[PDB]
Amino acid sequence: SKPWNHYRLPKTLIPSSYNVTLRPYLTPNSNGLYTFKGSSTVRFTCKESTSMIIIHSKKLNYTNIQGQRVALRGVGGSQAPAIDRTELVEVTEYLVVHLREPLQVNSQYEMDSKFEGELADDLAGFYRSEYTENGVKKVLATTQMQAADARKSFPCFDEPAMKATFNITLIHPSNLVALSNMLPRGPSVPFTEEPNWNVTEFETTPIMSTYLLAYIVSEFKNVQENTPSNVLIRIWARPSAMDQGHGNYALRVTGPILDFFSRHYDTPYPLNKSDQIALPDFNAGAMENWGLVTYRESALLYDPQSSSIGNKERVVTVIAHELAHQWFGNLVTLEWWNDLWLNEGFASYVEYLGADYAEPTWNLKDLIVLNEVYRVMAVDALASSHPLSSPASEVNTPAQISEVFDSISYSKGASVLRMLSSFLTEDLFKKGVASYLHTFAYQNTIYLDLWNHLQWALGNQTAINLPYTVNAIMDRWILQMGFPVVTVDTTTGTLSQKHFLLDPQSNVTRPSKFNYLWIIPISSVKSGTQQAHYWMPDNAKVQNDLFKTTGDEWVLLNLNVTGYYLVNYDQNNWKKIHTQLQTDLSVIPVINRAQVIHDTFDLASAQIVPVTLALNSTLFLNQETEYMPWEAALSSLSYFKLMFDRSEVYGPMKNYLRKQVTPLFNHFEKITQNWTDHPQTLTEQYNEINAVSTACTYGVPKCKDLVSTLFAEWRKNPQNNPIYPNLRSTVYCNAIAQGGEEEWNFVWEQFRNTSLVNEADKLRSALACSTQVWILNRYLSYTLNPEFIRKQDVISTLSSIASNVIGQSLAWDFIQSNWKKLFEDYGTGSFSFSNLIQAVTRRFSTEFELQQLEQFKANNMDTGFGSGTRALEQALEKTKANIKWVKENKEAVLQWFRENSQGGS
Amino acid sequence: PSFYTHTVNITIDLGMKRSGYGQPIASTLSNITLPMQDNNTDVYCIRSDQFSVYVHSTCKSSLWDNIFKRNCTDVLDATAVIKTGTCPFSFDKLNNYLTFNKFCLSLSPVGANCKFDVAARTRTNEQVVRSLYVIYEGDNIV
Ligand SMILES: *[C@@H]1O[C@H](CO[C@@H]2O[C@@H](C)[C@@H](O)[C@@H](O)[C@@H]2O)[C@@H](O[C@@H]2O[C@H](CO)[C@@H](O[C@@H]3O[C@H](CO)[C@@H](O)[C@H](O)[C@@H]3O)[C@H](O)[C@H]2NC(C)=O)[C@H](O)[C@H]1NC(C)=O
Ligand SMILES: *[C@@H]1O[C@H](CO)[C@@H](O[C@@H]2O[C@H](CO)[C@@H](O[C@@H]3O[C@H](CO)[C@@H](O)[C@H](O)[C@@H]3O)[C@H](O)[C@H]2NC(C)=O)[C@H](O)[C@H]1NC(C)=O
Ligand SMILES: *[C@@H]1O[C@H](CO)[C@@H](O[C@@H]2O[C@H](CO)[C@@H](O)[C@H](O)[C@H]2NC(C)=O)[C@H](O)[C@H]1NC(C)=O
Ligand SMILES: *[C@@H]1O[C@H](CO)[C@@H](O[C@@H]2O[C@H](CO)[C@@H](O)[C@H](O)[C@H]2NC(C)=O)[C@H](O)[C@H]1NC(C)=O
Ligand SMILES: *[C@@H]1O[C@H](CO)[C@@H](O[C@@H]2O[C@H](CO)[C@@H](O)[C@H](O)[C@H]2NC(C)=O)[C@H](O)[C@H]1NC(C)=O
Ligand SMILES: *[C@@H]1O[C@H](CO)[C@@H](O)[C@H](O)[C@H]1NC(C)=O
Repeated sequence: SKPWNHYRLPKTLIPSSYNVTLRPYLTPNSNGLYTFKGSSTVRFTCKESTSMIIIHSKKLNYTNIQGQRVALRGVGGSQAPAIDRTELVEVTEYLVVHLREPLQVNSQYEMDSKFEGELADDLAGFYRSEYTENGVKKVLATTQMQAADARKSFPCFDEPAMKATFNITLIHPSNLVALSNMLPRGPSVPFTEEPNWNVTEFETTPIMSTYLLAYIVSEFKNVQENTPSNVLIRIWARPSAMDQGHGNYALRVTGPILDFFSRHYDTPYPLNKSDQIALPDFNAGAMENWGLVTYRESALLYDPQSSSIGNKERVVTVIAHELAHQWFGNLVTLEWWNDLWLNEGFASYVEYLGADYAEPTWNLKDLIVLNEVYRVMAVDALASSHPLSSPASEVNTPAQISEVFDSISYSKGASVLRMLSSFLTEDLFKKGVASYLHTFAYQNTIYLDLWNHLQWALGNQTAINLPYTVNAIMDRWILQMGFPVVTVDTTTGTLSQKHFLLDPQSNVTRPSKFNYLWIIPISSVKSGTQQAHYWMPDNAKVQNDLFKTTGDEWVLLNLNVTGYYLVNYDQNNWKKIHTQLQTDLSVIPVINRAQVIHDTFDLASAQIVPVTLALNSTLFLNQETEYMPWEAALSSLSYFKLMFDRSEVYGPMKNYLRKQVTPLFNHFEKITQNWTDHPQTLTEQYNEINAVSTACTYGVPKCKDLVSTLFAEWRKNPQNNPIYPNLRSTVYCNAIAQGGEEEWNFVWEQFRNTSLVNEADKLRSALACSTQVWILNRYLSYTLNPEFIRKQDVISTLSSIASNVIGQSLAWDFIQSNWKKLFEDYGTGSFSFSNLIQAVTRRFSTEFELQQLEQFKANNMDTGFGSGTRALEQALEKTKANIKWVKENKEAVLQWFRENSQGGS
Repeated sequence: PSFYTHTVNITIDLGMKRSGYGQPIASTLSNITLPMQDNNTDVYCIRSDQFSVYVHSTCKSSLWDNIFKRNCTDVLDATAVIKTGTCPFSFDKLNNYLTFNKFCLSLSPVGANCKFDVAARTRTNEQVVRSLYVIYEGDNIV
């Protein structure tokens, strides 16, 4: 077809430089349509002369400079012929400039074309960001340049492959201040076009993709900061926020991380300016653009007074991920959007190391298994999950580019990176990355080049030897989704590997050459003694003597869960391991202890191991005080709680749990000096929250006393908050459940009053906890009215009401009755309608409950469920599965769980 | 008991953060103020042979934050008294002075023979906020 019809820009047009002059209107017009009108010169060389030139410009009408829309000026040797017409293909939304005259090969033609565009707040292209400060809406020009968005803002040859040096002249209102990837070449000119218009020249950027280039005109206040390396950092934030000083912590955090990254990369940051922008609302929440990084305000700014330790962790991690991106995938250009999963994965793993550098005390590396590996363990286990590798051919449309960004791409990528580092022993991996960065700087690149460099570093050093090539080991993991389960029999030493699907019965349509047989790195401990590393071949069954044990000795595998795989043991070994755990948990490493609880429960869901064995794993928790094993157990027990909350099994279950929880609660009370000396370490702080919440939920009279005292303290002098931020949520919810109407009212008043989004969110969750039926119904009615609850907030409120057990029935009825009004508002525009359907049916385990769902679906079928339609099918399937469990195994599980709980009481 | 010389007295800033069980508890980082002895603030070895050693307590309260600006209130209000099990003598800051040749108030455990122990006194419980290490004995000084 036509070259313009093709998504890809033709290679022949290569942009040497772009001079962009643009004037956004931040003043509403007579029409009221804010308009960006500017003239931009395209300085480019044609590798093959082409009469028709294709520019990626989206939805831009073209103003005519004098006689023609495009005026071309060529200076000296460079020669440019004025182009007769500008046309935009509807199918591809690309500007095509049609010139009758044949082009001159490899000559510079500068094409200055005036264009008119409309600034619309779609968070794409040239868009307007609005923030209310002191009751006044403020208009700021913003550019989203990711993928197709760059074209909308300005004509550009937009491709990761196409790289240009960008000189920007920005005409903007004088009060507002312009920003661009590069430092300003020239100061803003007050009266050059008009006194109102301020024109700021900007330096030519280092060659980069147009998507990387961004320009922002904002009213944000600035406090300039310069590093010893001379990179200028700092933040763009609203003036009241600057007075608050919330961004100061982020500024403090950025500098060491940049230096650390530079040492690992072995390359200094090319740009002398990196700007962090606190966008009031940013849908992405972070920007990967070189030089200019824009983040949502919540991610960028941390308030010491009202924000939790989890928030502090969020700020440090997000900054690190973006800083890593500047060196990786930007300096060494990413070849195409298809390689994004590698870039994101590399950045996330690197971000954890950077965060650890920033905060030495926190063991972020320990947290990685729970945060990334465990989170994608669930998604990978489902048979429907996509393979990690993404082909260049596959990614063509802008929607396809959006598809590459996904949780699996970042999280699984980080896990594979950790495994890769372990086989390469870190130093070789670091050397390979550094060499790759220097060799390929400013060149579009693929993962294979990086892999070759790591392999070369391994080749240089003979101290560490890999049986298989780095590329080969990596390929097995990247090409196919999922993880294997390795089963070892102690008596013979035999090892067996097979794919893990959480669902007992599932079909995996996707086919791989490896067929889920993977080379596995095995680290083993026998009876507390480390054994030499064994590299498992990609074969189903192998026999190794080291694994074989006799009598008392027991064997352990996957130390520290470096490998992406599940592990199983023979029943006698399982018993021995369990016995060892009761006598001493010290021999087992902490990550491994968490692994055994998590693994047994996962295996129990698939029915590989009996339900009782999973319960046996919970038995040693009485001794355990560490955060990671406890966290894994609590997450697993949530399914049990939902299924048995209304059943008779709940009473025995509560007693067993109370017994396991009490030593931990007591130990924590003793370490924290009765809850005031909150632990400094992040993992320890997280466990402090876990102990309080679990204790209150099941029995534990002491917990109730603490919650009551804390809430009473809050009610007196409500404006200042006595409660610790980490513990604020638990106290609020519990108090409302114990409390009457008066408690609910006090919280409601606070929810409306609070300016902070975070505080308002905490209050909103607490309101749902109330026991009385009438109170819950009044709350459900409040949501429909706009003044009481904002539209975005409404979906969240409904989800919390469903969570309360008394509230579940009421919420379900309200949802059926008021479906049409909600559907019009949120089914359209995809405002978490699917999430709302998912919140309901969480606790549904009975046949009668299923019947109600079917009726609602038929009744409201004509109205439609908007975005929620797919979720409705999913919710029904989940409910069916819980009842199905009762039909095959849960009826036994219900009896057994009762018996086990009774015995352990 | 005799003081050859009686001519600065330490003040223990007291940090009290409520337990949440309603029990007043002493907190870490309570600051015993040690005056500069010549060059060094942390260790004061009195030039005077004997010491007045008066104790002053300033109650400060924290909701949860490090800042101790909030004033001590109700149960949280506390006073600090120094009595030491570790030193052979009970040493409850008595006018009676026991032995000593060189008395120092090191903030460092290393190099110090015994530690004076200062305990916040609250109605619910007595909690030892800090151990003031003392390089501890001679006939010459009483
Ligand atoms: C941390 O908190 C524990 C537990 O305190 C518990 O919750 C509080 C709200 C109070 O209601 C406590 O009574 C409750 O147990 C404290 O341990 C507890 O200390 C109290 C005070 O000494 C003990 O009460 C005594 O009980 C004996 C019975 O033999 C009576 O003779 C006394 O008159 C007095 O009432 C209580 O037994 C004890 N509880 C436990 C679990 O042993 C603990 O003191 C506290 N730690 C700190 C740092 O203050
Ligand atoms: C005894 O003295 C110590 C100092 O040796 C006091 O600890 C310090 O308390 C101040 C006031 O809270 C802390 O300042 C804080 O800084 C953080 C940022 O780092 C800021 O977010 C807070 O708002 C506050 O400005 C200071 O960091 C802290 N220092 C230490 C060592 O942690 C202690 O509070 C004093 N105790 C008494 C009894 O007064
Ligand atoms: C030692 O590691 C270096 C780092 O990659 C390797 O040097 C590369 O050599 C290849 C050719 O084999 C070139 O394509 C790269 O440009 C080189 N990188 C640079 C700039 O150092 C070298 O091959 C390794 N030596 C061994 C024995 O494998
Ligand atoms: C598994 O992870 C643990 C926990 O991080 C590692 O223990 C650390 O070991 C390093 C040096 O090896 C020490 O500097 C840290 O103090 C240890 N951390 C803690 C909190 O114990 C352990 O080395 C890892 N084991 C394996 C098999 O690599
Ligand atoms: C979970 O642990 C229980 C006991 O804690 C196991 O029950 C024991 O089973 C062994 C052999 O299977 C018997 O010799 C013991 O007499 C049993 N003990 C009691 C008190 O019943 C149970 O088998 C474990 N679960 C699994 C599936 O291994
Ligand atoms: C404590 O009281 C003093 C003296 O009135 C006052 O200056 C200070 O603001 C109070 N601290 C707080 C925040 O309660």
